Amino acid sequence: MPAYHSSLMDPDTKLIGNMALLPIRSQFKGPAPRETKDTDIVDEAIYYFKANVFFKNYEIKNEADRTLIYITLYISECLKKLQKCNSKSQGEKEMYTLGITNFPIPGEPGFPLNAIYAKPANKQEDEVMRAYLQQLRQETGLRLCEKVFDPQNDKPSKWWTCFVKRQFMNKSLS
Amino acid sequence: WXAXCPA
Amino acid sequence: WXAXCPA
Amino acid sequence: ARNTLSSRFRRVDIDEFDENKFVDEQEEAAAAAAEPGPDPSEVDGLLRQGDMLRAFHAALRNSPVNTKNQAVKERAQGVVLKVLTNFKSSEIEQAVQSLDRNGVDLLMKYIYKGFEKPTENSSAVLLQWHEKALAVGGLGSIIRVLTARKTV
Amino acid sequence: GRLPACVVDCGTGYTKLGYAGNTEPQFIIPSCIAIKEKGVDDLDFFIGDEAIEKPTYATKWPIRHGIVEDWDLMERFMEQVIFKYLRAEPEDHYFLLTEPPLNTPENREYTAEIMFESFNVPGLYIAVQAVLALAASWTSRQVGERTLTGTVIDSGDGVTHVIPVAEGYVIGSCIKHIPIAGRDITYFIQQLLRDREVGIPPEQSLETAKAVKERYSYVCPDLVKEFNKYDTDGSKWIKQYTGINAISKKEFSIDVGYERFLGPEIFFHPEFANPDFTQPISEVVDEVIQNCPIDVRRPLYKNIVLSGGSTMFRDFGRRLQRDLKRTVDARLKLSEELSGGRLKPKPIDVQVITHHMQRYAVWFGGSMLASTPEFYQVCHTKKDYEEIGPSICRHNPVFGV
Amino acid sequence: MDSQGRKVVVCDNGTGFVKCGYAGSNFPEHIFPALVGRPIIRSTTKVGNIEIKDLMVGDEASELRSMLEVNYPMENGIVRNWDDMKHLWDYTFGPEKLNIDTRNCKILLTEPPMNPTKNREKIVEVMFETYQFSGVYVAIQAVLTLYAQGLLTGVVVDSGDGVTHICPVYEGFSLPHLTRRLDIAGRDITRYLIKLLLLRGYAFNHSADFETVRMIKEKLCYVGYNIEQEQKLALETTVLVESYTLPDGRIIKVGGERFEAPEALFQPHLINVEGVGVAELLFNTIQAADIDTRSEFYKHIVLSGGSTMYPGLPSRLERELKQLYLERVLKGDVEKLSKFKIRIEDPPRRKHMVFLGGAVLADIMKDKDNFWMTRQEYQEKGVRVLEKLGVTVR
Amino acid sequence: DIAALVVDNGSGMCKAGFAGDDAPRAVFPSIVGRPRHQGVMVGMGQKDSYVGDEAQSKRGILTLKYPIEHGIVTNWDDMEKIWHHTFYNELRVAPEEHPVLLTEAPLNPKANREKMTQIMFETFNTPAMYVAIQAVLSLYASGRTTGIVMDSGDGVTHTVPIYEGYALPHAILRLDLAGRDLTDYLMKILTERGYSFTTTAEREIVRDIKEKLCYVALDFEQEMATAASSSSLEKSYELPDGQVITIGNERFRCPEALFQPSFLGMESCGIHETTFNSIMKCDVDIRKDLYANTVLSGGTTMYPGIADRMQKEITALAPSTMKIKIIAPPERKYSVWIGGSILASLSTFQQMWISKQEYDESGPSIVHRKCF
Ligand SMILES: Nc1ncnc2c1ncn2[C@@H]1O[C@H](COP(=O)(O)OP(=O)(O)O)[C@@H](O)[C@H]1O
Ligand SMILES: Nc1ncnc2c1ncn2[C@@H]1O[C@H](COP(=O)(O)OP(=O)(O)O)[C@@H](O)[C@H]1O
Ligand SMILES: Nc1ncnc2c1ncn2[C@@H]1O[C@H](COP(=O)(O)OP(=O)(O)O)[C@@H](O)[C@H]1O
Ligand SMILES: [Mg+2]
Ligand SMILES: [Mg+2]
Ligand SMILES: [Mg+2]
Repeated sequence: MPAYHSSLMDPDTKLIGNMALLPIRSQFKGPAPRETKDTDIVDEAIYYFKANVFFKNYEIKNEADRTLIYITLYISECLKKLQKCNSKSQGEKEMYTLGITNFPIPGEPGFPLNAIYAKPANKQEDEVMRAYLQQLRQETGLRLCEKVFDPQNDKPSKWWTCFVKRQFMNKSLS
Repeated sequence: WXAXCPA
Repeated sequence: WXAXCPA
Repeated sequence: ARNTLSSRFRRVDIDEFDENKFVDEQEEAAAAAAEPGPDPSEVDGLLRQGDMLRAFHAALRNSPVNTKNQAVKERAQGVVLKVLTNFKSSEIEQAVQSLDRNGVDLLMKYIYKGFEKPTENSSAVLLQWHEKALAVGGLGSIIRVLTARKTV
Repeated sequence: GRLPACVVDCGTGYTKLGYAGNTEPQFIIPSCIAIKEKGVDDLDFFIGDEAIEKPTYATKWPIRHGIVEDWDLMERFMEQVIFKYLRAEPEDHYFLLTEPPLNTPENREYTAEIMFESFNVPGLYIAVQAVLALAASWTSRQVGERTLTGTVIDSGDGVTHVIPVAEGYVIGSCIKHIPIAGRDITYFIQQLLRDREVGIPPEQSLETAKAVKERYSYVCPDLVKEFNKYDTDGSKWIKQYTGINAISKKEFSIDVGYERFLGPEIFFHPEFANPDFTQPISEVVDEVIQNCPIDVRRPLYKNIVLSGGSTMFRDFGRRLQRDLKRTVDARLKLSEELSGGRLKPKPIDVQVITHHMQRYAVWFGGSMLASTPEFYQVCHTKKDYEEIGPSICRHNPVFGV
Repeated sequence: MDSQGRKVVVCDNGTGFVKCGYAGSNFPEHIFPALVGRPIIRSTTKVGNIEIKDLMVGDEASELRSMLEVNYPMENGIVRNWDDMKHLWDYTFGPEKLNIDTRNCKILLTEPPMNPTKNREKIVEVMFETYQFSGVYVAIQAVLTLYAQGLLTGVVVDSGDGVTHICPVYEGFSLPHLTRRLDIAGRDITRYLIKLLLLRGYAFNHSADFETVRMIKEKLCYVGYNIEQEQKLALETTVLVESYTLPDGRIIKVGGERFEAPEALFQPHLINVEGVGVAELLFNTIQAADIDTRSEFYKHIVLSGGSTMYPGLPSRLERELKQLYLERVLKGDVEKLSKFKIRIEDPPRRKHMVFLGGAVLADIMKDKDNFWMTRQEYQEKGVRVLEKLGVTVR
Repeated sequence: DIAALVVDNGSGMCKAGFAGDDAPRAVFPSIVGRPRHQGVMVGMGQKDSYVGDEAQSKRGILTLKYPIEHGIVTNWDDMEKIWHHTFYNELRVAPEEHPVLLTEAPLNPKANREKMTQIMFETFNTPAMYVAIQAVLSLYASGRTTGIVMDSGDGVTHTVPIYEGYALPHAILRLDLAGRDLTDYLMKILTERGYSFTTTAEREIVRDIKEKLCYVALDFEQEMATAASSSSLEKSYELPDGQVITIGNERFRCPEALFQPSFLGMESCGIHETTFNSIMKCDVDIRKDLYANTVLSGGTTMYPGIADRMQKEITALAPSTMKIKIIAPPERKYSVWIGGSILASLSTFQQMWISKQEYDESGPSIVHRKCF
């Protein structure tokens, strides 16, 4: 059967490059509009993370799938740093520092999906992309730390750090 | 048949 | 096809 | 799966009754009268006195290649194969070196025919003959045994 | 007196022996062979349960995907099956063997080349595994109400097969053959635990994965909803498995989590293990039946027989019977729409039954068969071997000519 | 090009390969497969050099099928997915192939026989609305196979990827009561070659791997003159065993799968098809004809399509027919077989004869007005424009 | 019981029963199915061949062979299984005890009659036998000695006029055009909608469609434009897999071939002209008696509208003075058997038999003298 795709795409949803500039519920600042609903492109990708890393074939139906694939690849970067953390406060400090890092973007080397992603043509669209992703890289990390850490010991769970070796298909943002 | 038509 | 065979 | 219709038409072979089959040619002049081949009394009278090297050439002078008959060929083979088997192993190089090219090729034809049906010690001799005729005639002698459409 | 026939179902994991006429086999042993690590030294070997425990011997598994790979061992595996366990003089007893559908002819030829020449048996019949499993179900069924028409799913350790049967005749050209089975489920649990639960010795990872699989595992209705149930309410769904080390004899314990439903999921998401396969088994069955004749599509949906040890998972048919009825009730809906909506066609009665005998289903259909007189007609014979040669056993119903 | 300068185009629109070109052409301009491919992510493959669009078509899809989920819009002559079929027509009329303007051109098309009507109506509905072609014609694949051969009388055998149909003609008089269709072609063979390779352990389950087996078929597989002689070669020798290297570097070996797969055109029960082969069907189609016409059909058996390009097919076909003539007509008289005159036109350009015939009928009728079907006629009448051809539609 | 047996042996069906009875005891199709796969499940009554309704139950895994085609028997080995299935299994009687009355269409090859009579004696050991024309028996059941019969079955269609028990063989006409030729034509036009039926089993499905939804149009060209405008004739049919189809125009285009065989490519004339042209070959005196006593027979004459279209067309050809009256009883699918039970129940008929001893002295050629 197929993997889990994004249901949130709507024709009224803006496009950046060939991705889906979708609303995000965050206190962080960026080009992403603020959402009112109780579900977002982030809460989905965290719902569907543990299941989508076992599949080996993903068919890109729309552009919101290109936004989900990015997060699902970045969550595997959070867990590499979080498994080394001994307290949630130490994780939130590590999740900040990682989002500030300038990962590759569509068009340049490092990005594993340069072919099936559309780079920004103009410089203004480039500046919007680098600030949309950084808004995802920050709210993703902030929301994992609520889940990874067992409140009984305030230390990472083996049920999340078992997916450290499970890349999305085999790709990584590095 | 033998000639004309099959049978 | 619609009935019989696929096409 | 399996079929349930008469499939017997695929058994008969029509290619047997064909008009494009190859046809090799034969010597018309030999069908009426065959070449007499090496007469036994000629070679034998030369074997009684021990003149092997001349009974040798007498057997390779006549050879019923153009003959369609097989008995005269078989009689011819038994004659020459009787001769080669009685040679002295030291005398063979003396005899092979005398032959012209076209006799070495005819010799090697008879040699590869002696290997078909051997006696007790018919083949240890013919392998020695094969060594000498190859030293003179080379691989091209054998190729004129393979390509030869007319058997000895 | 007159002697019964020997019956042997040499499978990937387990091997089923015995004599005809009986209801359950006389032996069920793993398909293993223990060898040392010239002369009479090739006879220093053990098979079955006498092979696992042997410390100074190397355990070998000569069968993969139902086919044999090393006939040097299987010829030794069969001369203890006969002379040690069964104690049969093969020159007297006939034999019934089993093959999967996709067994090559050259393996059938080397089989008969072994039994007829080496062991000098007077007869031999190489039957299809899952087909015998359907005859067994008919005895559970009422007498006279026997359904000759039925679909069969036989999944063991090596490979999984879907085989339709209509009015007694096998529709061989519509068989499917899924390479996913209990060995792929086991190596997938053996993988998840190496990532999470270190502390399992490498010598006891396999023993630990079967134990989890046979005991704790099950089948889920939806995958991602189970991950939440294991996260949100972990005390209820996470079990614990205490093992025993074999060196120090000290216990080791682990937490059994996502591998309870992830192993069996590869029946429905086989790209978890094998990237060369994506289609679920719920869809393979629909293509098997829709490729069959239009008249026997309904009776085949109505008798889907699960056989094999890797269909013992809890709630396996409940999901397969549900993934089909979704697929079947839609197709009828679409046709009702294209026609004009004037006729509401009759629904299809899908039914997936899971019969009581599974560990020896195929053997049982071979014992019922061998106890007949009809068996002694279709059996290839020593005489027929000397004349025609080992190509007498070259053909199977899966192909023609 | 017509008198008015409007280019006259011929598109076959086949089930496995498109054959597009202009009238009077002795070759086709472009020959590319009729598939559409959307991007996909697979863990085994890693490529980030070549740009992969959202909709790749034709040769740029089959070449990059490793990164794609290809899907054939057409199956057995019938069109399934129109939204994927229009994306193919666009590629066929665009800057990558035949960079033409549709509004100022004439088009000639083909449909196989005994197909549904909605598949013909919906094509014409598309050419006048979407592309707005100036003049349209929908020809018969059989009649075109004769124009290229230069004939007026001959039983046609046109086997492609999905359809295998037989259409007799006699001096230009159609005999549709004798038209027959076998449900076997190059796609039903390509499946059977996978089911055979599965015994060796090679699995080709994906949609891209379907093309990879087509190339294995086009290269190696053939037809056996006498199938008994071929089975001796596979049992006694190992010379039939060839090797094919796949795109992923893995090498395979193919033996008796070379003559067993395409034997399903003559022994069709091997793929669960009830009936008779292309030879016993061609002999029974003729034996249905009027007795005076039969003598000229045997003399003018015409092959076409790319499923007739198996090495040994016409020789095998000549053989099986003479076995049947001997068995049913002559009742076993070998002596009379020498007088049986049969000629199977097997020209090696039989791969494209449905197109070449379309180049020939177009160049002959490019400059006539009672032949084509105009945009104006479709605006007024609608789908009833097809009555010019005799196809009863309303 | 000394009751005589009667067997129709049509191209499609085998109608059997006893003499003196009003309707046949056993009716089953004349087919012999052989499997197309290899049966590996042993001890499961897997026979080498199936016959009759036992085949239609298992048509999915079989190749259905009609041993008769256009009236002629093509496979005599299979036809023994038909008769053997009739006596021993269906009727449950031995044939050596009773006699049997067979039937046959006119203008068939003599080798077909020679073989049947040879089989009833040398194989089944019947005491006697007889071979009647199918159309003539239809008039016995009709209670007449004057009238022209048009028996249209599965393979054959023939006309036979009689006048006061005096048959005119010079006016008999035959036409190899019947239901099996219509069934095949229906499968060719159903492709237009998108429904493909190729298999023999699928041919039996289409038979069930033909005998449930196809009617005859009183005016073909008028109803042709009806369907083009509306959707009233669009009836539906449920296939055994649950699929659904719909047929409109194809309901009356199938039987119109009887009135326009040019659809099938056949140069012949329609049944409406055949039965008329037969009457024109009779004497000028007796034509009026046959225009009135115009009888139909055979299962092919069970279409609705068939009687009204024949009456319409015949009136258009024949003079306006002659009154055209068609006779179409509601049991015309079994009329030929009903007359057989009548004809064998007569005292006058007990001498027309061909006894065992008569065949022993004259051989099978006696059938040409005894049986007209
Ligand atoms: N309760 C169970 N649940 C799931 N699997 C089981 C259960 N019991 C046994 N099995 C599995 O059945 C498999 C063997 O199946 P079987 O068909 O009997 O042998 P083979 O696969 O060799 O033919 C084993 O791999 C075993 O793990
Ligand atoms: N050398 C070859 N040998 C056998 N088959 C071939 C060869 N080359 C091409 N083909 C087959 O020809 C088919 C295409 O035939 P064609 O009629 O041109 O297209 P379509 O089937 O779409 O009408 C392909 O499916 C392919 O399998
Ligand atoms: N209700 C019906 N409507 C139309 N055709 C019918 C009907 N019933 C039977 N038939 C046709 O009649 C044929 C059989 O006619 P019948 O005379 O009873 O047997 P036979 O034709 O074998 O002598 C069948 O081929 C069938 O198609
Ligand atoms: Mg098993
Ligand atoms: Mg084509
Ligand atoms: Mg009748």
